[PDB]
Amino acid sequence: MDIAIHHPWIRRPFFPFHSPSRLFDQFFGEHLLESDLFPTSTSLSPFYLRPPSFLRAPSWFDTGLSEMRLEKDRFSVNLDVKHFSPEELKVKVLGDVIEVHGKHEERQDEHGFISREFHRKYRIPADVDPLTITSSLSSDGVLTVNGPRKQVSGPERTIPITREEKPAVTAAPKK
Amino acid sequence: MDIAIHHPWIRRPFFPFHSPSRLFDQFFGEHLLESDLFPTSTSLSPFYLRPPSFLRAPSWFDTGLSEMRLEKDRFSVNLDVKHFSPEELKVKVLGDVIEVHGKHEERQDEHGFISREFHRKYRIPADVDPLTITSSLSSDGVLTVNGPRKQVSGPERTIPITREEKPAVTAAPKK
Amino acid sequence: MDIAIHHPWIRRPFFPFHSPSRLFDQFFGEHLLESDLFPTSTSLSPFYLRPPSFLRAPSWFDTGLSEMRLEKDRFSVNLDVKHFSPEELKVKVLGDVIEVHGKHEERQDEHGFISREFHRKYRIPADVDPLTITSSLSSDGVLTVNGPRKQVSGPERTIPITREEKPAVTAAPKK
Amino acid sequence: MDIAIHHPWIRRPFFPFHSPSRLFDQFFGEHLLESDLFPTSTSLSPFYLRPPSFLRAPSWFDTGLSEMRLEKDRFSVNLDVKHFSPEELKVKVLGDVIEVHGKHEERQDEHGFISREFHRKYRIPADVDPLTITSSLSSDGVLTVNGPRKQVSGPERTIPITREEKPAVTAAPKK
Amino acid sequence: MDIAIHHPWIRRPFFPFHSPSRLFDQFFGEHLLESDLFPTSTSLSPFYLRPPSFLRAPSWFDTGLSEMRLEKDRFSVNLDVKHFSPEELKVKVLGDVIEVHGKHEERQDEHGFISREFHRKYRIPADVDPLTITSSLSSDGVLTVNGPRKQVSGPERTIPITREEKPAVTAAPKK
Amino acid sequence: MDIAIHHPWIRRPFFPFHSPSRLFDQFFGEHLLESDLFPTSTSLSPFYLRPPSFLRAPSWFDTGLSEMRLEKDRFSVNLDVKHFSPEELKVKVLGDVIEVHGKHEERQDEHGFISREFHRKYRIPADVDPLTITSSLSSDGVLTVNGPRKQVSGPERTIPITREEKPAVTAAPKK
Amino acid sequence: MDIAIHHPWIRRPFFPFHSPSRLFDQFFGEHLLESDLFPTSTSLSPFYLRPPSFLRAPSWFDTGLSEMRLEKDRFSVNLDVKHFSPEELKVKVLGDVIEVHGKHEERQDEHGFISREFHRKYRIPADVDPLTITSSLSSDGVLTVNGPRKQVSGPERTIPITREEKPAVTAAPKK
Amino acid sequence: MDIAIHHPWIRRPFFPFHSPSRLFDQFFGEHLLESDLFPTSTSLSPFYLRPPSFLRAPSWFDTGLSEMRLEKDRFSVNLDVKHFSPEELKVKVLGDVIEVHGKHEERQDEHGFISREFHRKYRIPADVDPLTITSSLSSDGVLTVNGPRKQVSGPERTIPITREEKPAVTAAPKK
Amino acid sequence: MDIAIHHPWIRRPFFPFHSPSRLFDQFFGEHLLESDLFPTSTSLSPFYLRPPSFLRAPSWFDTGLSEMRLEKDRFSVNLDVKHFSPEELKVKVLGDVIEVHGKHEERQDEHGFISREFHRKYRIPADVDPLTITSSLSSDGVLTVNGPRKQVSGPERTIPITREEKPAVTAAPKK
Amino acid sequence: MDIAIHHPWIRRPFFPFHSPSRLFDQFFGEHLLESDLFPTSTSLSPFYLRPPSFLRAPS
Amino acid sequence: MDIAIHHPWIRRPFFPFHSPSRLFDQFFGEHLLESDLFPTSTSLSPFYLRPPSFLRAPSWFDTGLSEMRLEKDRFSVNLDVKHFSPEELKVKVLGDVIEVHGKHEERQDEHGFISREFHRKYRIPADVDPLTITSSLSSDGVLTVNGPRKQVSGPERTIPITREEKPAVTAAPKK
Amino acid sequence: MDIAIHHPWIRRPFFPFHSPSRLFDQFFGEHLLESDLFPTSTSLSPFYLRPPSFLRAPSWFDTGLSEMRLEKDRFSVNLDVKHFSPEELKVKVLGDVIEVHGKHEERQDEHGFISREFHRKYRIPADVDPLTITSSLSSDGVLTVNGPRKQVSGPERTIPITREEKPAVTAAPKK
Repeated sequence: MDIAIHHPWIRRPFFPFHSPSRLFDQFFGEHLLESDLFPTSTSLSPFYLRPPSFLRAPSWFDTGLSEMRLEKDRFSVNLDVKHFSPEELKVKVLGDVIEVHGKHEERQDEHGFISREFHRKYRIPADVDPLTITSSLSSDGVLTVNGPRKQVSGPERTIPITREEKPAVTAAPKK
Repeated sequence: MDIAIHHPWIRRPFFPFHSPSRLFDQFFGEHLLESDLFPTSTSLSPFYLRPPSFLRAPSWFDTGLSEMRLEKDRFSVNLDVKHFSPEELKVKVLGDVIEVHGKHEERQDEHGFISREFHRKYRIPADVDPLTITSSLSSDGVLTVNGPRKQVSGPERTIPITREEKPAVTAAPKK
Repeated sequence: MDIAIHHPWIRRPFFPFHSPSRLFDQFFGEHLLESDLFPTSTSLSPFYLRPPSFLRAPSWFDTGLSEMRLEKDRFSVNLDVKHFSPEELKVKVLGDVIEVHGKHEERQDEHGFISREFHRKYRIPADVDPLTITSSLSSDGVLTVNGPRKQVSGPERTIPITREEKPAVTAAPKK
Repeated sequence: MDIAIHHPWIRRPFFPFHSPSRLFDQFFGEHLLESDLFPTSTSLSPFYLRPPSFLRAPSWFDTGLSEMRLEKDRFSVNLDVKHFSPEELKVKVLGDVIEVHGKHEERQDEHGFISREFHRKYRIPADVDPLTITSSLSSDGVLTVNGPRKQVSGPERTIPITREEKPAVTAAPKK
Repeated sequence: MDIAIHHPWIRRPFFPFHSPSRLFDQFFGEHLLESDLFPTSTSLSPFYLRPPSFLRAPSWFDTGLSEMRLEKDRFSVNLDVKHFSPEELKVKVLGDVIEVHGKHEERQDEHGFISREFHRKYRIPADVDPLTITSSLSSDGVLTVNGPRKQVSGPERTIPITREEKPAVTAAPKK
Repeated sequence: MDIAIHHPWIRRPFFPFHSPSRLFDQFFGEHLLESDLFPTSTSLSPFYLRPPSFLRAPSWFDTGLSEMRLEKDRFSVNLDVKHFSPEELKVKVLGDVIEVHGKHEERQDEHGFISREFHRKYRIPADVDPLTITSSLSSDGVLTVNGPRKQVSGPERTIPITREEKPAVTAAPKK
Repeated sequence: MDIAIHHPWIRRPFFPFHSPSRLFDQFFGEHLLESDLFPTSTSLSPFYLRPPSFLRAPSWFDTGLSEMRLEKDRFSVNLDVKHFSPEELKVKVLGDVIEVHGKHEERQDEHGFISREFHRKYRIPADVDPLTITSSLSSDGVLTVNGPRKQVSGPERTIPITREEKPAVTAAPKK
Repeated sequence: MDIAIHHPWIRRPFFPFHSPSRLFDQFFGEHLLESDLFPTSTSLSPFYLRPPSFLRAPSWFDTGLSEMRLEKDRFSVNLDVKHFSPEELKVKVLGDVIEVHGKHEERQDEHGFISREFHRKYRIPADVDPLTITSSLSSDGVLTVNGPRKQVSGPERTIPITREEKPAVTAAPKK
Repeated sequence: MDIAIHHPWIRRPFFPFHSPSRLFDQFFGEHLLESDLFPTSTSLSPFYLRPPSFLRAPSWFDTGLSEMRLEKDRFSVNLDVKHFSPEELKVKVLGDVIEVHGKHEERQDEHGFISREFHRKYRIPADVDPLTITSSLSSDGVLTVNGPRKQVSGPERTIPITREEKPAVTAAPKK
Repeated sequence: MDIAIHHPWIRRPFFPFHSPSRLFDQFFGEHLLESDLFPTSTSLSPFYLRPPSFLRAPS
Repeated sequence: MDIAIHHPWIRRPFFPFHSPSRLFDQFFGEHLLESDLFPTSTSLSPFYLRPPSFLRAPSWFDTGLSEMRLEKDRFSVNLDVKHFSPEELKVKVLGDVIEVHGKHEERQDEHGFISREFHRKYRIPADVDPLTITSSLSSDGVLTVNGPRKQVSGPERTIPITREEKPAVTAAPKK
Repeated sequence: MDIAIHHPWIRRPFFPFHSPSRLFDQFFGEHLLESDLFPTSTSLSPFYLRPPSFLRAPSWFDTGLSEMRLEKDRFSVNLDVKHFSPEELKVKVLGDVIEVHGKHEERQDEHGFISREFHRKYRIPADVDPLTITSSLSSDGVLTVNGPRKQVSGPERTIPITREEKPAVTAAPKK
């Protein structure tokens, strides 16, 4: 990371984008925090944020959409368990996440027994609904979770706590 | 002060008071300087500095009041000189400050003479006016600075001189 | 450069100018860049930069008139070649810059020949025009460039390049 | 820290106490360890440590008393559970510590259920005796622990184990 | 040396010995120096020093004994000279130290002569006495120092000179 | 660790052993890795490693043997439980490791009960076989694990995994 | 470049690719230098370097081929000059590199004339041969270099000089 | 010793001498140590060492010869003593080294006597042989050591001791 | 102060002055100290110092003159006191220094009185003589100091004391 | 070519007499030239010429 | 450099030369500059410099002579061009320096032509005079420059400009 | 030695002693070396060094005298040996230094014999002359060295060898 090369070079194809306020992360952060309080006469927004764009005719907004749903219908998803494991399989419908845990010993040796296991992790919210979504097992291991759908999920960890106006602290000189 | 403890800790209860503009001392300082020039349609105030408060209903303003006057009426006031010192006492009325300096030798030893002294320092502007405040002495030392009242005082040292439009300076490289 | 003297002293005859926006070079720089795009209802100005002045009655603007032309009329300029050098002189009219290069050997020694040279550099835009401005030589060396005038010039090197909307660069941690 | 101020100042109102043996923590520590072995001819002492005092007439001894017992009598303390939680409450009598854990959902919303909880922590040794102290619950949640008393407790963590006559270790130069 | 391991560990099996006076080398050193002057009321002592022991019933004293003599009687020690060297051997009785130096060339080669040598160093004070102890040589080299015995010796170098009451010397500040 | 003494001294008695290939740990390590793949026409070895020996006549090989078995026959090992604890003892045969855990309270005080415990840890592979080795308890606590034997064991942690042929990584200059 | 992360992580995926001789660049470099002298009994080699591969069945050799020729046939390449520039174009056949330099002013303004230029850089050795390859221009600017082909080229700068087997130097200690 | 000049310049004429094995002092040192043990099938060698040479036809070997003898026959060497000193001269034949020490006072002053001395140091092995080589003196000081010859000598100090195969040392971590 | 620029540059236009004796301040200082003792055969000198000059024909000397007197006559200087202050003015004739101190309150406000003051400092030796020079005041404040003159003054502080024949000190090694 | 070693090490011994100018061998040289070409102590020694000049006072 | 050896050792064979004035380069440099101005009654001198010699009888002077001319007469020097190259040769008489540049291709290969070139560099001033010295070529390449001689030359670069009486520079404290 | 006190204070009493030539040790050293060669027209001196004195009337010179002789006559010095030691005494007349070494055992103990010894060291050149001075012993130990005298001596080590004439040494840059 030659500071005498990478610094002036990584700033070369940046000019036409520069002048975006030395405090861009806070400037726009405030405007996005204002529209996140009350529907500010906009076409509403789950979290649409007005970003700096070169587009002159249209107004672009940062959104998701392609991160929740996509291509689905009535459906009847099927889990994968190549080899049957009726008693050695456990299907779990934890919310909008369908998983299958089947382990069967099909390979055998002298004094060593091999055990294969198939584990599927389906995070399909627009395909699963804990209530109606059920499960049907076959004799070959072919698991099939049938049922309607329509919904979005996704476990994240973005919950800033504390900071709530009023309280404060203080200090004093020392060393 | 453990920088790895006091810093993140002293910055905890501060949450509800955070986001007070990184330049709070200058930002509000300018607004207070603007209202200190001409009575800006305010309820008239010597130095009502509008500070950041959590009060939603009422508007708070920084003021004095409880640092000038309090409980006074007509009065006569009385200095303290337990032991008489008619010729050895000097009462001074320096403005809104009444003081008494009386020293009398009441205790005596072999070759050592003891001398007691009573010195009172009164900073009562609300009940002292050098122009009309007199002094009366008793035969026991009881001093009484009778007279009218009503006034405010207090010697401070806040007079930032210099800087007054159109100066100009300069400099040059060095090594 | 006693930092404990020159710093607090140089910051003395500057108070009356102080508080001129810690970012004065960028603040006004933006306002000057805005008026440099389209004639903003001003009295029209190639580069009239509204600067901070103490003048309360009139509005001052940074000019440049006294750096183009001044005292000219409709005559002929005369180059200097005290000693004749008809064949040894070359007059060049490079734009608004009239120059003369004449070298003649008038002083002679034993085995050493002295050669004097007269070189004039005239940057008179309001007096020269490569088209009409001609040149007439005398028998004594007196060169005289005759012709009309009226024009402004001056070779400078202030042409910032690049920085054209739509770039973008990036980087990453290092060690 | 102002080592050139706090050091000589924090040692100012300390003179009249100075000369307390540079090794005060060990000197007196030995005398207190001697009286902690065998009941030395004194008015006994649970841990009364003869400290350096200015009292000339009486002899002061560091003691507790006001850290075990205070104001108690034939009682029947009662825990606090404003809202009834018969099946949702658990009273625990862990030694001289009476605690109550009751949680009941009294506030309800659309799809969110609120649950309040009352938890009391009583460390009353002179009021509790796990052997006899019982508990009686009311229909409103008013828990009442009835029974005799008289006792002292308090969980601490001061138990030095190592060191026990006849050890010996060794070492040698290194680099 | 692992100051963060060997230090706290080398101080582990040492606690039961700890508190042996930070100045143990000087404290006891003084008491041993006092009993080294005049035969203090004791069972006498060549250099018996009362050391800190865990023995409660008996009183231990640091002594020698097993460093002077041991198992001896009317003797006639014999030196070792496997091969005869009557003219090439020199026996020396330097105090309580009997030594033998015999060198004989028994091995021969082409142009190289080998010479074997036997050197014994006997520091037997309880077996030797310069006066009486004589020497007798055999024809095979068997040397035999005959004579009585009883005596103690041992060349050491512990003679701390200097410091002898009333000296006087000083210095002064410098830089 | 005087590097100016220990270094040249610890390299003195190494003199006649020096020159053992500066990369002895890798040189021989390779030859031992080659014989650890396929029985290389040797007298069959479990892990015999040809080490640098001074023996000229015989060829020495690093071996174990005295770290697996020693002196056994048919046996019927006996555990130790001085005091009976039929209900308070638990014998465990975890592989080739026989252990006994018996705790009985034989000593009693006023309000304090003493409990002694006997725990044996036997790692005898050539004496134990979990499949056949049983356990018999006596009325005095004398435990006796009877049964055949012959076997080798020993829990170690030497399993350097991964190095799955065909990997490779990459990097680049930084700062 | 976290040396405590990248280093161990840039050597992990390297895992089974290691053991390639700490001096791989010199070891193989010598074997490649030996086969570069005399055509060693092989299927010849322009510069085929036997590299370390995991291929067990076949023997891989570092080669070029796809860096000289590819898809060519009896041709007549055509240069690009969208707008005609008969007198303002210069075709140059510098070896196996065909280039065209044509500049024509098609766009005109008030006092500013625009001039477009088309410059092609062809490095086709298997398509060009200075001798036969000629050029034909059209009236629209369409240049066409016709002629046979078959050849390989490529200007590189890999020519180490000196190391004239048979020299010498020395030098001496200094400071 | 400009490291940025002498280093790359001193290795410059070393150009064609490079690649002499980074461990040339040890590599060849082993081969020379192997031929120094048993007379390996060669034209023998007093200490000839096969060195790296550019000679292609002949094989060069590091030898001495011109460091032992050179031009001698029967001879009768003569020492130098310009002025006679029969009684004041001492001739010494220490092996293959003939020396003469003669001092005579020929110059005299007032109270100071001058004494000249002639000392010759002859290290002629091929000319001297302690046994037969005698000495003859003349009346003028001309010394003459007559006798046969033929021999080689030269006192050096190259005798590496110790490394008596079969030692070993050890150490341990410290700090 | 670029030492790599200002140093060689500040020494550039100094060459034609260089070689002025590295100890010019002491060399000439001695010659000037010699002519300051006894009136050496010259045109005398109050303090004329022969400096290094380029003047070849005339001899230049460092003089004063223009720092004592200039253009004066009989005269009768006048002080300045725009507004009359008969009782509020004090004229002081301290040697060759005439000063006037007059303060009069001409401007008045509500409760604030303004007082103007005129203070002149005349250091005219060739115009003042304490003895004769008197003062005359007018009714408008016009002060006039009349009287003769002729003399020079000027209070400076250049009096090096000590270094009074034969002193001597001493020292010694320390650390 | 130790520019960061010899350079500051050679200008060090010059300091005892370094401060005036960068050129010390031409002013004192010409100053002695105009003083040596003049009969000082001894007497006589001339020879010159005279070309056209613009100077009126000198020549 | 062994400052502790080379410094005291180098200063050994220099004592008998010592005391040559710590400023020898400037002391003598001044005396040589004085004799370089006007013929100082010496036996003339091109640049003879009186150096410090040990010769007591004669006076030595640093001179050249053996660096201008040596052994010449009145002949014709001849350049060297082994193989004829009339059309491909260029003789240049640049002052007192005669040079020849002839290149002829005599060796030929398959597709490679070898070209030999002979270049002589003669700096003979006492043998060359551009005015008269001519050149004559032979049919074999034998070039012969004929003509008189007698002259001295030698291109050097010793022209220290600047410094010329009457300069002066200045500076000031900085930081 | 506080450099901020001792330095300016140790140079204070040096005030009028200064100006003794910064190179006083060399300046006068040369003048003293000149008068040490040939007897320069003076009152003759052995080593009289004209030093800087404040004496105006007389001329002082550094001299010895009081360091060679003082008060002597015919004389017959006598050594001291309180107790007779005829056979146990040795008188040595080493030049102008008379010494006596007598040791006699006069004090006796049990097994310890005390021995007294008297050793005189006389460095009297003006009283001793090895040639004539003899020695006469008495029966009580009174030694008496009788004889004439008149002479000067004194062993010193001031012989600076080396620093001859014409040596020559050199060096070169390094790093």
